[PDB]
Amino acid sequence: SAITLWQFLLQLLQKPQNKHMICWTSNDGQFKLLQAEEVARLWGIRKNKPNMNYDKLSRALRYYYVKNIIKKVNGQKFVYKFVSYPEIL
Amino acid sequence: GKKTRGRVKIKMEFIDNKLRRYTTFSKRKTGIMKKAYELSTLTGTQVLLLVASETGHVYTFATRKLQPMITSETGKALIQTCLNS
Amino acid sequence: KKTRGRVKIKMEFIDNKLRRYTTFSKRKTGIMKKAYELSTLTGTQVLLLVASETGHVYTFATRKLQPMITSETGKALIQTCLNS
DNA sequence: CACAGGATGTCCATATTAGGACA
DNA sequence: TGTCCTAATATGGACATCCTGTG
Repeated sequence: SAITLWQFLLQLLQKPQNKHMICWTSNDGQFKLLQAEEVARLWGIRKNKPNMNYDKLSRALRYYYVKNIIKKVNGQKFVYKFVSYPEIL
Repeated sequence: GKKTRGRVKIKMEFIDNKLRRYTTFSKRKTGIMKKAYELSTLTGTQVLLLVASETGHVYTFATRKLQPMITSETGKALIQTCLNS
Repeated sequence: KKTRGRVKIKMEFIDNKLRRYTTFSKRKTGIMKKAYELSTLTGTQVLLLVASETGHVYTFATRKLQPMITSETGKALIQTCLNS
């Protein structure tokens, strides 16, 4: 059950059933958290972290910034992107 | 396999990664201060610990009699003098 | 089975003159080991000063903080603290 | 809000310590 | 101090939790 956010997030971006919650906003990696708080809800269920929310999840995302995995997209709300896509796969 | 790699052994040299280093600095400083207290109280002895953050914060633990060394004017200037040359 | 293992002792001043000492010497080598690991790994200034009941003072001080225990202004303030 | 970045805590799993007893 | 045996911890890695600050 060893999983990391970026893995989990991607796992959501490969399931169509999750398109109006989280969806690709481009073909070269960028994606958007349409229903941000929900993803958080689920991600806190995947890690068994009940009180999880976007204000905590995003913080993990921001840590990914310097770790060169996921960068924000200035301007576009809830939009992020993998930097080594589609390499990450 | 297991959920995490668990605690992993590291080379005892300088940490080039600004984040792994920063994280490690907290984790340790969190424990060393603990030891100081323990030793201090466990064997009832004076102990002065003084850790200076890579940024600027100066964490410190000091038993009563030593307190006057991070609380006194001279100490403060002395500690302060010891960090800009 | 063989040895009882590391006993979880209470964080209160040991009363057995002997044990105490035995602990003191071990934790000391250990904590100093730490001040070195912390110092080294993160490359941050660190000062450690421990003084036994005898009054023997032990110290660890990274390059920069050395003055804190070498200079007369410092070596003074110290002797001064271990008093009443 | 939505986003940045900092200090400190948490959980898993394993790398390091250090109480006893004895040299 | 120097080991041995053995349980008690400290703590890497990966976030989780709070928080201060900002347009």
